[PDB]
This record gives sequence, C-alpha cells and structure tokens, in this order.
Amino acid sequence: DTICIGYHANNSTDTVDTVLEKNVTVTHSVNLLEDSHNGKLCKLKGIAPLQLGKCNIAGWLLGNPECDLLLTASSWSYIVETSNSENGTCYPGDFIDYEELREQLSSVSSFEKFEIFPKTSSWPNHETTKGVTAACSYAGASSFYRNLLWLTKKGSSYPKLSKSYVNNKGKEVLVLWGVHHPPTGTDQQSLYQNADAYVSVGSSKYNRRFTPEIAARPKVRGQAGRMNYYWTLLEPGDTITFEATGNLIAPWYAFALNRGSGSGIITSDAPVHDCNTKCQTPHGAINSSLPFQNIHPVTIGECPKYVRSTKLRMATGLRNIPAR
Amino acid sequence: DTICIGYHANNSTDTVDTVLEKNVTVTHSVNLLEDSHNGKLCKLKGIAPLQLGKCNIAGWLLGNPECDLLLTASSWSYIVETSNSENGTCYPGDFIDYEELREQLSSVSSFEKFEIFPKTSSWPNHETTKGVTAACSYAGASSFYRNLLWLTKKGSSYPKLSKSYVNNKGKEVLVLWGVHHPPTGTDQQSLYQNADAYVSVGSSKYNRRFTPEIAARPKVRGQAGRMNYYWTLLEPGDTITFEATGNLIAPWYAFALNRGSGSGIITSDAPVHDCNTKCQTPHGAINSSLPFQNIHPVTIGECPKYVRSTKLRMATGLRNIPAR
Amino acid sequence: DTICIGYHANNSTDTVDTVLEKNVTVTHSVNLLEDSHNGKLCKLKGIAPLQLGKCNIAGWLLGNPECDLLLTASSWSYIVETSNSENGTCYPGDFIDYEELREQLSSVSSFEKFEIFPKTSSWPNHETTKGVTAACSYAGASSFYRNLLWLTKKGSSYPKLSKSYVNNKGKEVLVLWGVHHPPTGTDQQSLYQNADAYVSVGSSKYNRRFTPEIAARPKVRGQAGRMNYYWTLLEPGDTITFEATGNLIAPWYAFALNRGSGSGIITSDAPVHDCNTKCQTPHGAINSSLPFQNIHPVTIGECPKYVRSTKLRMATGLRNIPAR
Amino acid sequence: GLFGAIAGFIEGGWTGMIDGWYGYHHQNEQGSGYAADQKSTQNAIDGITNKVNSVIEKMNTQFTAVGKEFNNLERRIENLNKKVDDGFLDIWTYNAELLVLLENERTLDFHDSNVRNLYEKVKSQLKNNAKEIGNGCFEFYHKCDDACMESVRNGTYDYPKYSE
Amino acid sequence: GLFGAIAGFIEGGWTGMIDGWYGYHHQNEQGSGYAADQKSTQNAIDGITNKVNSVIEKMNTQFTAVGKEFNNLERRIENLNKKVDDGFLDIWTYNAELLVLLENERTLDFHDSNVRNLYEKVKSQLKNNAKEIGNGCFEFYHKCDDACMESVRNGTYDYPKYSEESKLNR
Amino acid sequence: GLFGAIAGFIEGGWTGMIDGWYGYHHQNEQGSGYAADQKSTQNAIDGITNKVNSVIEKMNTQFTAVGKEFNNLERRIENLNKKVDDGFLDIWTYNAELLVLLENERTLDFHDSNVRNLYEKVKSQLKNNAKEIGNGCFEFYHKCDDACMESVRNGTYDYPKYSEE
Ligand SMILES: *[C@@H]1O[C@H](CO)[C@@H](O[C@@H]2O[C@H](CO)[C@@H](O)[C@H](O)[C@H]2NC(C)=O)[C@H](O)[C@H]1NC(C)=O
Ligand SMILES: *[C@@H]1O[C@H](CO)[C@@H](O[C@@H]2O[C@H](CO)[C@@H](O)[C@H](O)[C@H]2NC(C)=O)[C@H](O)[C@H]1NC(C)=O
Ligand SMILES: *[C@@H]1O[C@H](CO)[C@@H](O[C@@H]2O[C@H](CO)[C@@H](O)[C@H](O)[C@H]2NC(C)=O)[C@H](O)[C@H]1NC(C)=O
Repeated sequence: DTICIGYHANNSTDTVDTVLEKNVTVTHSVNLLEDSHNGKLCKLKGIAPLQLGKCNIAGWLLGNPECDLLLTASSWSYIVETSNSENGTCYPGDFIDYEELREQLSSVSSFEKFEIFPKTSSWPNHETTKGVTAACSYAGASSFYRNLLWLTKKGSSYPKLSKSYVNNKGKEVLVLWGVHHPPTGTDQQSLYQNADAYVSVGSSKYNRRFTPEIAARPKVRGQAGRMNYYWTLLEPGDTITFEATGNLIAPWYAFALNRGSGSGIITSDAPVHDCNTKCQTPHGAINSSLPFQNIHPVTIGECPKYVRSTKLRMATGLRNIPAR
Repeated sequence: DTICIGYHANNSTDTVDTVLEKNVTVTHSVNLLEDSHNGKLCKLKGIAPLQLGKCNIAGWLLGNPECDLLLTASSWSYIVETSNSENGTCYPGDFIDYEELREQLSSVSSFEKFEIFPKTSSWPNHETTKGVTAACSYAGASSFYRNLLWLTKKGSSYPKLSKSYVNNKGKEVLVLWGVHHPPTGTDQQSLYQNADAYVSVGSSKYNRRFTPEIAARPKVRGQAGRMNYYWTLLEPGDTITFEATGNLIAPWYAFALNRGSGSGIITSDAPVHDCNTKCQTPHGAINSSLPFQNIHPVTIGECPKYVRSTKLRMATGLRNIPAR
Repeated sequence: DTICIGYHANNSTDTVDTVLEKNVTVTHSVNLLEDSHNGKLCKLKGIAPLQLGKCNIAGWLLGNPECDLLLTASSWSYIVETSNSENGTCYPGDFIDYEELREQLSSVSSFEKFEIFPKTSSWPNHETTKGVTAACSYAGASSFYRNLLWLTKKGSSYPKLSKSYVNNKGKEVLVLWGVHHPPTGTDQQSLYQNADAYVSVGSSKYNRRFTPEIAARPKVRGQAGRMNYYWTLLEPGDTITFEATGNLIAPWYAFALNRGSGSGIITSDAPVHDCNTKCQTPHGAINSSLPFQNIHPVTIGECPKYVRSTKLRMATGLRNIPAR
Repeated sequence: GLFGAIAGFIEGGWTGMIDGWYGYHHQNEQGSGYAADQKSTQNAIDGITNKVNSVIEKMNTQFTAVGKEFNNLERRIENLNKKVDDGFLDIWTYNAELLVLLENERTLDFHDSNVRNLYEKVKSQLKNNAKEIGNGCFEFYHKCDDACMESVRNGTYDYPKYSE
Repeated sequence: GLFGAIAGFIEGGWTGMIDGWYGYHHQNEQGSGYAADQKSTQNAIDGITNKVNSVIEKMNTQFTAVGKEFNNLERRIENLNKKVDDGFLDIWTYNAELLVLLENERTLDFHDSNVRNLYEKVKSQLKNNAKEIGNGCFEFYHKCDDACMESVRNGTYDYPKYSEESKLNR
Repeated sequence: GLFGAIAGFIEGGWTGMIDGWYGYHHQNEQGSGYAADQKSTQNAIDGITNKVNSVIEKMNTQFTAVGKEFNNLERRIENLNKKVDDGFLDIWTYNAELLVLLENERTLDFHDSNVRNLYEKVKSQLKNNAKEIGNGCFEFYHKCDDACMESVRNGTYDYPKYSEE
C-alpha cells in the first residue's frame, strides 16, 4: 500500500522564457502581447473618421478643387491622410504655421462651415469673378479654392477695401486667407491696378501689414508668382478687420470649431468600413484586453501599450513533464 | 523536557503588498512615500520668495502701475504667481519671446534696478511728458509703465534720436523696450510726425529693426493701437544703441542681473509665512528624508522623487501572527 | 570510510554587490562596464574624421581665411570641433538658422564643392574685386571668405543683377550667401550706389526679400556694419534665382551633398591618429563587446550603452570560502 | 529545479491527474486512482492569478498617441521628438520583456516549492508508519485503505503503530 | 511560506518573544521562558537594513523642477514637453511600486528561510537525543537544564555527552 | 544562505577541487582525492551562461548619439533636450545597476540550491548504508571502495546492505 505526491501534466506545447533557461514548456500560460488587428479603419463611438483621400489638411481647409467631396464634412472621430494625399496647395506658396494648424485640428471633433464674407454682397466696388488660375484647374478649366476669394480690380480701379467680421458663434472661428505676390510690376497693375499696394489684418491678438514682394521665380505649376496662406483662431466676441489696396485673397468660407479630446491625424491606406471599435491604428482596429501590442506606435482611443516585442508569454502553470 | 523554535509577533496592524498576496500584515515596516506638506510657501536658505500678487512677470518687469509694490524687489529664492496674476501688459500687444524671458528669470536670484536712460536728461529734442494712456490708468488718471518711457514729437518735430549705453556693471543688464503700432497713418503722424518711422536696436550680438505695423484693429482696453515689447541681455562691457525716427517706447529703467541655480517660478495660492524649508512645492513645503512623495511634480530645492503612488510601504519584519 | 559533498573555492578576490550584502567575494564573475578608451580620435570604416582646428562649422562652410586647410576636405566619417574653434564668422553678423545647418551637416558624409557662380564670368556689369575687409584679413592684408563674393558698384553704377543656377547634380546643393548692412547711407552709396537697394532670393520652395538695415552698431572687429548669412538646400533639378540692386554677398562656391547615417559633430581635444575603430567618443576610441560604458555619453558608431555607474560586475561563480 | 522537487526527486509529472496542479496517486486493496489536493492547488491559483493581475495593473493602457509634423527648418525639434519616442519605446520594451523573464523564473520555482512543501507535510504526518521510496512515494507499513487514504490527503492522519 | 516554515510547519508566531525576530522557547524543570537568537536575528537585521538602504540609493532625490510656458503657436512643443513629463512619471511610478512589490516578496521569503534554517541547525545538533514533535518543537530524551539549553541556542550542543538519550529512547 | 547549504551546514568550500563547482571527496582504503560532478556543474554552467547572455540581450548597444546646439533664444528647447538626456540616463543607470544587484542575489542562491539538492540526492541514495555526520558528510557502514564510490557520484548506488547497526 503506497501513497505518492506528484504534480500535474498535459499535452500543452506552450513555451515560456526564463533568465536561466529558454523554451520551457509549461502546463499553463497567458499571452500578454496582442498582435492581431482588423485591417480596417473603423468608427469611434459611432462616429466615422474623415477620409481626405488625395487631399491633405491644406487642401481640405482651403477648398482645393480636387477636394469637393469634403465640402460636406462636419464631424469626425479622427482624420485620415493616405500615401496619395498630395492635393493641398495648388497655387505655389508658403502656408505659414501649417504644422501648428494641423496640431490645432487634432483636437477638433467637428465644425460648422459658414460663409464669413459672402462672395455676392461683400465686395461691391471690387471684381469677384475672374479670380481663377490654371494651377487650380478643374474639369479642364481654370478654377480656384472654394473657401477663398481672389479679388481683382473692377475696371482699372481698386479702391481701399475694408471688411470686418464679429465672432458671434460662441466658439472659436478659424479664418484662413492669402496674400498674393506677382512676378512682375506689369502683373501687379493688371491684377490690382495699384503698383504699390498692401494687405492689413487685425483682430484683438492679431495684427500685420503685408506688402507684395514682386520678383521673378522658377515657375511652379506654371506660376512664377507666389501666394502665401495665413490663418488665425478668432475668439468668441472678437472682431477681425481686413483692409487691402490689392493682393488680398479674401476669406470666403470660415469654420466655427468644436473642441474635443482623443482625436488625431493618421496616415493609412487601409479601407474604411462600417465597423466600430475602441482602439484604432493605421494598420487596423484592435479588439483586446491585453496589456501590450506590437502592431503600431500610432494609436487612437483606448489601446494596449505599444512594444517592439515579438513574444510576451507569462507562465501560470508549472514546468510540463508528461514523461510517457 | 523540551525546546521550541519560533518567531516574533506583535499588535502591529501595518500591511504591505506582495506579488502573490495583498494586505499582508507584518511586524515591522517602513513608509517610503511622503504625503504630508506644510500648506505654506516658505523661505529657502533664509531668503524669502517674491510674491507677484495680482501681477505676472510682464507686469513686474515693465512696471505696470498696479505693480508698484514690486518696485522694491531685489532678491528672492523663487518667484510666485497666483490665480489672479493678470495685471501685466496693460497696453495691448505682443511680448516677444516672453516665455523665453521667464526661463531666463528662473536662474536669476537677484538684481539691481537702475535708471539706464534718465527721463529728464536723455531726451532733449523729444517730449518725455504726455506719454500716458487710459489703458494703463492708475488712481483714476491715465498713466504708463514705470520702467518704460513713451517718447513723442516735440511740437511738430520728431528728430532722429540716437542713445547708447555701455554696460559698466559686473553682470548682465536686462534691457526692455517697446515699439508702438498706431491703427492709422493719421495717428502715426499725430504722435511721431514721420509716416515712415523705424526703430533700430543693436549691440554686439543683437541687431534688429522694427517698422510700425499700421492696420485697422478692434479696440482692446479701449485702444486700437498696439505695443510690442522686447528685451535683450547686454553682456558686461557691451554697448546697446537705440536709433529711431518714431514709435520707440524707450527704456527708462533696466536691471543688472545676478545668476544663481536652484530657483524658479511657481503658481500657488498658498500663503507665504515666516518659516524655512529645503523643499518647496506649490501646495506647501516638505520636511522629509523619504525617497518619494505624491504631493506635487513641481519642486524647488532638495525634494523626494515625485510619484503617482498612493502607498509605498516596504516590509522589514516578517508576517505577523499573534494567534491568541 | 566517508564521502563528503562540497563546493569550489579559489584565490579570487573579485567582489560583487547584492541587495542584502555588499562586497561578497566570489569564485567567478564577469565585468559588464567598459571604462577603458583609446585617448585618440580614430577613423570609422577606413575613413578619417574631419578636424576643423581653430575653425567652426561657419568658418569652414563660408571659407574663413583662417581655414584654408579645409578647402581640400571632401569626405569624412565624423566632424570634430576643438576648444579653440572660434574662427568662423569674421565679419560681424547673424548666421540665420545656424544650429539647423549644423543639424543638416550631421547626416552628410561627403560633398563635391564647386564654383556655382564663377567670380570671373558671372558678373560683367559689377565689380568683383575690391570686395575685402580688415575684419577678414589674411597675411596682413584685408581679405574675405573663400566661398563668397562681395560684389560692389562698377564705377558709380550698380545695375540690377539677375543670376540663376539650375541644380543638375542629382544631389542636394547647399547654397550660402550674405546680405550686407552698412553703418551709414554714405557707406551704402560708396559701396552700391543705390540708396534703396534690395536683395531677392527665390527657389521652388525658397522665397525671401532683403532690404538694407542702415544704422550704427557698436564696432565688432572694427566694423559698425553687419552682415547676415543665409543658406538653403537646393533640390535636384530645382533652380535658385538671385536678384539685387546692392548689398548682395553673392555665392561663389557651393556644395553638392552626399547623405549618410551614423555621422555627427563632436567636441574633442584628443589627437587624430592613423587608427581604425567601430566606436568613437570625445575622450577616445573604444574596443569592447561589453554592454555598458561610463566613458562618455557622446558616441559615434556602435557603442556600449553609456551609464553613470562606476562598477557593474555580475557574479557567475559562488560565494568564495577558502577557509584555510 | 530550485527546490529539487519537480524534475528532481519526482522525475516526472502525471498526465492522469486532471483536477489540479498538485496531488496524490494512492494504490490500495480497493484500487488505484488519482486525486488532486484542493487546499494547495487553490492557493497557487489565487497567488498566480494575483501575480498576473498585478503585472497587468502596472502596465497602464496607452491612449491617443499620434505623430507631429515639422517643416524643413525644424530638424532639431523633429529629432528631439524622435529621440523621445524611440527612447520611451526602448525602456518599455525592456521593462515588459524583462519583467516576464524574471517572473517566469519565480513562478516555476513557486510551483517547485509547492510540491516540495506538500511532500514534506505528508512525510511528517506518517513518520514510522511509512518508508520513503523514491519519486516522492510512501510505502505504508500499516496498510491503509481508501477511507484512511483520505485522512492523509486531508491532514487528519491518525497514528496506529507497530512494525515493520 | 516559500520555505514552509513560517505559517507552515510552525503554524504561528510568539507575541511573547520581544527580543528579536527568531528564537527559542525552552521548557525546563527550572521553568519556562523565551529567548531570541542574536546570531541569526542580527544577520537578518543587517541584510534588511542593507536592502532598504540599497533601494533608497538607487532613487536619487529630485532637484529644482519647474514648468515651462508656451505661446499659442507652440502647441507641438508644449505637447512634446508634456509627453516627456508624463512619460518619465509613468516610468518612475512603475519602477517604484514594482520594486517594492518584488522586494516585499523576497523579504518575507527571507525570514521564512531564516526560520527553516534555524530549525534545521538545531535538529542536526540534537539528532537522537530528541524527537521532532511537529510545531518546530524538540522533545528531549536526555533532559536539558537551563545550562544545557543555553548550549543548544549557542551552537555548542554535545551529542555524545548524551546516551542517557539511548536509554529513555525506549 | 537562502538554502543553508553554502556557508551553512557545509561551513566551507574546497580550494582543492578545481574541476567543477560542485563535487565530492571520498576517502577510501585505496586513498583520498577530490572529484567534480559533471552532471550538476554543467547545468549550472548552462544556466549561468544563459543568464549572462540574456542580460546582454536586453541591453541594446548605443548607436551614434551626438549633441545639439541652440541659440540664446532657445533655452526652453535646450532645457527640454537636456531634461530628456539626463532623464533617460537616470533610468538606464538605475536599470543596469538594479538588474545586476538582483540577479547577483539570485545567482548565489542558485548555487546554494544546487549544493543542497546534490546533497539530498546522495542522502536518498544511501539511506541506512551511511550515517550523516556534519559538513555534508556520509560515514558508510558497509565500507565502499573506489569502484563503489564512482557509483555514488554517478547515480547508481544499488544497496547491497546488511546493517552493522
Ligand atoms: C492634385 O494632385 C496630383 C498629384 O500630385 C497633381 O498631379 C500632378 O500635377 C503636376 C503639375 O501639373 C504634374 O507635373 C504631375 O505629373 C502630376 N502628378 C500626377 C501623379 O498626376 C495635380 O495637379 C493636383 N491638382 C491640384 C488641383 O492640386
Ligand atoms: C488689472 O487687472 C484687473 C483685473 O484683472 C483689471 O480689471 C478688469 O478690467 C477689464 C477692462 O477694463 C474689465 O472688463 C474687468 O471687469 C476688470 N476686472 C476686474 C476684476 O476688475 C484691470 O483693468 C487691470 N489694470 C491694469 C492697469 O492692468
Ligand atoms: C581667428 O580667431 C582669433 C582668436 O579667436 C582672432 O584673434 C583675436 O581677435 C580679437 C579681435 O580682434 C583680438 O582682440 C584677440 O586679441 C585675438 N586673439 C588671438 C588669440 O589672436 C582672429 O582675429 C580670427 N581671425 C579671423 C579671420 O577670423
């Protein structure tokens, strides 16, 4: 008559690592590393992401002709740019503080686009038509941004213009505009009619006076002239005043912003699908309660901590010895 | 006849945590987490902190009228702003590289204020009086910064001015100034008289030119005009030269700086008290030899490492088992 | 008869530290901390480092007269500045975005220097000699940078100049230039002859206009005028256009750049020797397969992780007890 | 084995006992069979479960983390940002993998200790009434039936002794 | 515990022994009483004292740490600065809490080992001259008086002296 | 000693046994001498070797790492950049030293456990055929020769017994 003390065993082929010994088959173990995603860009809290397609942030906000699909956009859970998002600034020039603007949009969940300076009403003594360029062509014909208005001289006359907007929206208003810099004095006169002009912008915290820098430069998209793009966040109750004797690319449409946290801009060629998740990555969505993942550093929502590890298996059972 | 082997026990109700088990009562233990502060802003090495009160750094250094108590300030262990430090820049405008200036002040332990360009002697051909504004009112009357001098044209004339100062001190001299930006050209001429003014500031390492940015703006504290504020650190022996044909808010008082390490600016509504410490935090002072604290990330002096932990108790004795 | 179980021992005096006890003599141990260097600046992958000597990056790239040894330089494994690298900008002024330039040179392994605008060919209607100064003397005579050309008026006439360069190098081309700012309007006329001159520089992504800022600053190296230096990375196929009516310190020699990773700039007074390594520090070279080093944080090549530790010895044997 | 029990003086494990981690075998006049020890198997399950939950507790989930853009004159700042990201990544990867290695060692030794302790609880219960063979087996002198066997795997043995 | 001594084959502790961590309770014709073991208690104190000091050494005190301000056009830089502060905080909290949990496990197992080792030091001195009861107690066969007891908690017990034991042993 | 073998019930070690970490000393009618136990010394060498390799694996080498320059209006960024270098350095110095301290404790205990296990492997082989003295010694009752000695330090003892007891 005997009694023996012994331990459990099974057919488990799971292996863990120790400091003294690698590949130690054990009876039980949990994987702490999530490496399985969705291959799809999903909604977040019911709200779908905003695909910019071939357009980038600049194109979407300025109103680049190739981005007319986004004119409808108003709310999103995050912002997606692709590898083919190159339609932004069609007329060559510098978008001042562009990187900071993107950063601002990263904490914007939605907005109400509105006609800040109505193209037909706001410019009696100036010429609102005829403000197009071959570098912003659409349907094979010259066009321009949908949110900006390129003002020009009305019959060899460009009187000083003055136009103010008061923010009665209860939110920040994002106001974009542009200043144009022709290649020759000949062009300056034929566009504005004043040889020496200026644009001035002033709010409660903004104040500048732009003067056209007329020079000859390498043609970009057929254009030897340059056009610089500016923006500002107009606070509730604040006023923004525009004055110009030429070279003003006027604000036509503006955006009343709504702030929210957890939003961001990612780059992804993954397809958007009618799907929902609490953790999104550029590779795809993640459904997991694990502490770690090796899918992607870029994350939106609630996600496992990213890590370079290929394997993170923590043993729970004992060394497995079937000894058959 | 017998002898038993065993271990200690007591009435201790201290509990610690292990990886396998929680709340394990033990005979002896030490707390490594300091969570008790003073509730008071104390001295540091005998020297008291400088309380700005309803003033911020801008108000203090420019000499905003509401900050006249600070005119006495000369030495401090660290600087304190409060939730009501909003009296700074009383004439609307930008303080250029303002955050960088606050960083500089963090390694300053004391200074000597001095009249760099004496008001009564420095400006024979310009008007030194009259340089006041409602936006900097004081005692029901219009006033202006104490450390700055608003120069205008002596009845119909603004001769080109040129004033230099050699740094004969043993230390850095913090020079501040400002450039005024009227709303219109009419104004530019009622104040300066040159419609094309410039301000030229230069030393051996500083060289900058300021042109008035005339534009139509909203009123801020009753003023459409704006004022940008500037500063530079004049090295020992170096010379700073001011040149202007208008728009210069000249330096009146400067500061000879004394460098020192272990200081900084904090935000706190805690009261200052006649007491001393080696570790100060926005919430209160800390008198501890413990390695950790969960009171505040912001620290001044010699402090325990900050941490989010609520409990950091390390076991020294063994498991406690009275077994009565 | 008997049989005894026991363990090994020897004359080893190696000690390790544990959490419970310090200085525990063990039988076997490995050192993990490398603290021995070479005291020399060696080559990396066969290629010798570039020793700047008494010159810094600005002096090297601009062609300061005290850096003529560096004219030959073309390839390097890494760049070395010494404690006496002060010869750089010899005419007083600001090197715009200088720190950014240094950052760019860190990933450059070699370049082909070339005559982008040949001194004797490029400027028929301007004076190419006579552009020297006592602040940049060499061999007792007034001189100037080797890579820049100081254009002046050709007998009371300074015609608007226009000069372009198309980048046909299949590489990035680093182009440096300068804009001069005289002390007086008289000096402006004697040098340029146009009172209201301007310099204009433009490429596909660069666009900036410079106007002379005339004023008297403290003399630096005898000079009361200032010269501002500018650079830009011209992309393959792209074109840069210079246009000016004065004050242009034109480019003479430019650099076609070859990118490469693993390079950088270090400060060291250690001598360069005919020697080869895989790991270089400002103190000297390292030949080790250990995981850690406490020699220096700055590293070039493949090095052990830097660490403040004085001692990192890991026990392999057992507690050593000779008990003689 | 740090405690010389598992893969030590008990050469192998039993594929046959499927009720728990530690247990007994027992051969009797009434028959053979396996039986797992609830007491000791449970504590190991409470302890291991707690270890796993504690590990997961220290590793807080990562929230919204996107990338920033920088213009061509912001290379130093872009490189600072990159040094920060790569940096924290090196450390968390290190902490993660390293914690698992160490804890895995502790866990295997934990079980090893649990078996060794069980064996010795019995050995000090039987004493003379049984002889220690090998493989942690106890050959009874006083011949124990199924009802008595349950007193052993129970801690309520009882002692009636002769020899032997 | 990990060594089956504390809360193991010695079910409970002694609120009655206040001189140290480990010790003895010997009962005699002269009387009862507790007595702590200096040798083993001091080595535990020296090691635990050393453990705590080692932990504090690795955690260097924090010097002057203030916050930086940023203007409305430096949101990227401000967020970079925040990420670093939050990042370094996540790591030091993790390390602090995690180091304690781990060393707490070790310390408790350290005491457990010490009791087990003390028990087995005595057991190997006595051998025949006493029988192991259970709760870590030894019942003597040969009778040990106060003076003899002190030679056991002293590492100088004399076996041979004691085949009297061989007599009472049956 | 966490397992009470080394510096414990086996007071000291042998400067005489130079073949391995753990071993035996026999003493026979044919003579004395030392002999290392291959089986257990190798496993310890495999485990320790693997431990040291595992530590070096987690500590990735450092590639090119130079410094950055900043102008006098970039103090905040210069301080950010310096806080990041000092910060990471604080952590890696902590990790390195602290990992060593801990594993060193484990390694000494590992050897300890090895000696304790080797001893109890022999103890359960002999049983009656020898009495336990001290210092992990076994006094045989049946008197064993060099040929039988080698069966002990081999795991094949085999119990021709007859008790002179
Ligand atoms: C929208 O994006 C596409 C892709 O960049 C632009 O197409 C390029 O236009 C340039 C200039 O005419 C050509 O030299 C390239 O060959 C075109 N690339 C491709 C891939 O077709 C297009 O012009 C952009 N349109 C607008 C309005 O921005
Ligand atoms: C000093 O600060 C106080 C309070 O921050 C300022 O008072 C405010 O002034 C504005 C503009 O006139 C009013 O709209 C608010 O109602 C005032 N608030 C309070 C609490 O009084 C004051 O004007 C500042 N003065 C100076 C000289 O800077
Ligand atoms: C190169 O550097 C040296 C040293 O920095 C310069 O020489 C100094 O010039 C200053 C200003 O004229 C004098 O006050 C010092 O006495 C000089 N020091 C030495 C050691 O010579 C030199 O002029 C520089 N030359 C160029 C072309 O940059």
